[PDB]
Amino acid sequence: KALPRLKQRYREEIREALQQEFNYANVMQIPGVVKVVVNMGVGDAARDAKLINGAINDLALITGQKPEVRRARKSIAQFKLREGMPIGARVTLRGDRMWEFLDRLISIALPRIRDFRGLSPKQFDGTGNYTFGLNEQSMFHEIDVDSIDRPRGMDITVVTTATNDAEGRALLRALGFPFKEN
Amino acid sequence: MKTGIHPEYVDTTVQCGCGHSFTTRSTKQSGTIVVEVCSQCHPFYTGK
Amino acid sequence: AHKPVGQNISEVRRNARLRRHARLRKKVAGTAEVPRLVVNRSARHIHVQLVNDLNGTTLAAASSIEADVRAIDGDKKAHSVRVGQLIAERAKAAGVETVVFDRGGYTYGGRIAALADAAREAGLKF
Amino acid sequence: SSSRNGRDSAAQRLGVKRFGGQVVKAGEILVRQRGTHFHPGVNVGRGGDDTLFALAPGAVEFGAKRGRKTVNIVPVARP
Amino acid sequence: DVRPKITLACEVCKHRNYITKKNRRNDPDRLEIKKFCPNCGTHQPHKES
Amino acid sequence: MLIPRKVKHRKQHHPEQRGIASGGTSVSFGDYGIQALEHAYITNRQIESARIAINRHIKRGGKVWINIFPDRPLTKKPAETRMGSGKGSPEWWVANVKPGRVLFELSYPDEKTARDALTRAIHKLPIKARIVTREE
RNA sequence: GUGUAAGUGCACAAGGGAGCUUGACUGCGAGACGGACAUGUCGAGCAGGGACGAAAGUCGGGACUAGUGAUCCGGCACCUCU
Repeated sequence: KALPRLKQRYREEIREALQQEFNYANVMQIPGVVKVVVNMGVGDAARDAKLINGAINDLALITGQKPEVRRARKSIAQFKLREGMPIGARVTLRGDRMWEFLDRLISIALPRIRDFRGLSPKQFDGTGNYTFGLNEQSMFHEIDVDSIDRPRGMDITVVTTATNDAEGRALLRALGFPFKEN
Repeated sequence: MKTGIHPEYVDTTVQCGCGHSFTTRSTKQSGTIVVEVCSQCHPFYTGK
Repeated sequence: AHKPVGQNISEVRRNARLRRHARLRKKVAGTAEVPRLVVNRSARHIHVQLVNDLNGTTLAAASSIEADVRAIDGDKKAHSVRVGQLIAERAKAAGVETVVFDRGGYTYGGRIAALADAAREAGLKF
Repeated sequence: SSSRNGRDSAAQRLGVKRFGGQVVKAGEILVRQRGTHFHPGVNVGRGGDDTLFALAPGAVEFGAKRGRKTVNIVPVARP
Repeated sequence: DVRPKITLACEVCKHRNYITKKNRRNDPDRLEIKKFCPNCGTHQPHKES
Repeated sequence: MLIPRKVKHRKQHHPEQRGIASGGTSVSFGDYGIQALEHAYITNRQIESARIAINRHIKRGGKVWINIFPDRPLTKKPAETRMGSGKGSPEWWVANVKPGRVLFELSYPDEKTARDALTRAIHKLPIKARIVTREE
């Protein structure tokens, strides 16, 4: 009935491209994306919790599902951080919602970064997943720039069924990732 | 998918200054979102 | 040469069911007069046994494998209901009227839910 | 010059009160213990303070299961 | 006294039935508890006097 | 003067002197060694006086290994005190030595000087000891 | 990691989280542990009336062992006693 284009792209072109270049023994070893999770660490909530309420709504409008406020599980005195206080918010994306986020970030959002220069291809994790962080939330279209109070950044990491880095880098770069070339 | 706890998800279309059009969903209540620079527009994606 | 890195979901689900079936088995046990009714559920069928844990022997069994249940035009719950009746009649033919229910580590609802009450109405007092 | 020590509690008389091979009535206390060193088996019930006792008459018999010490009661045969 | 002894009276027959303790600073208000009223023979709400 | 940096318990029962050594009965590092023959608490200072004695005779070359470490404390009550009123404060550190234990091991090119040097160390130890080499 | 000292325990969790709730009950208690005596401790189970659970079932405070004071004298409420 309905089909996201990037998933339509992955199923049709990307899936065969990976198979041809990596010559898999079986079809099920084709690497796909599993989920994309976005978290933002406040850290300044150790003093004033008002920032946490501001951080929650930013992610909710960014993605499409309200964050899960993350209590702090350690009491560190130097941070003036106590047990159980909210310190970060995280959003998990599965199903069609990754592609819509993944496409909207690739095509529109990522070019909108101030003096955008690309992302290093060595930001992998060794197991075949990518992580990379940001510094501002005003970049997104869905957040009104007047409504912002302070640039709070946010981290995006993608999890793929790839095992090694080459398989992962093949998936994301062929998916349209503006990788830097070292 | 919990009923009311989530922001309302709006079906929208992306229109850019180069004439490129995209179809997706988003949070934007207007239901239609415009953009000045897209992936095709962005020089970095074109090698420029 | 493919070396899988992480746990496969099938084994994570399989191990978790076994872990949460043991904690169920702490209190539930069967006896020659009150046999434990073990339930096993799969994406295509369902199985039940009457187990007497004193010596670890099975009194009666039923499953969606039998073509009689397969020929049921209904749904998976409709197959489950047919299974629930089948084990009950086999139970009375073996001389038992009261059992305990080992839900098997699955959350009691849906297909299992249809299984338990179908046998309950058939005369299995539990 | 003085000692700051010298305080002690009473001796609680723990231990295994009923040993293996003994005939016990219902409710007799088998082991008086603090933790679950000995774990209940068949026809052996656990008290509030992890004291073990017997729910059915019979003969004690210590056993093991899954690497855990257990205490059981075998139903001695009526004459 | 932080944890002063309190007594519970049945709401119906006003019999002072049970006696417990509670943290007055944590729960300054009176206590709402359902308990077995012996003369009534049925669980009735109990009010701390 | 070897003392432990820290010890879990500072006041301890006297180490018992029964039996003979089960471990460390054979020279492992050096070529010669001193083997005990009687039970006695080899204290902290006696080790220092003996180790210095070895170094003075062998002069420059060679290495000395001390397999005994005095980590067991011993206490004494303050002088001129009646009995009672608790245990005394720890005073000196001793290491319990049983017959067969090898205390020191010395490596040196020539045998004659090495045996003489170890002999001087023996005279600084309360126990009757003998010098034992590495081979069978 | 277990509110709290140490020890015995606990990963099957007694550890982390969530929903409902007040058994942190009434009348009793076979059989026992420990003891000079006085104290102290465990208790399956029955009945009434409940809580959670689909059910089996569990629940007479807390993972266990400390957090307390006999008798006389007197206060308060109830009782079909004098």
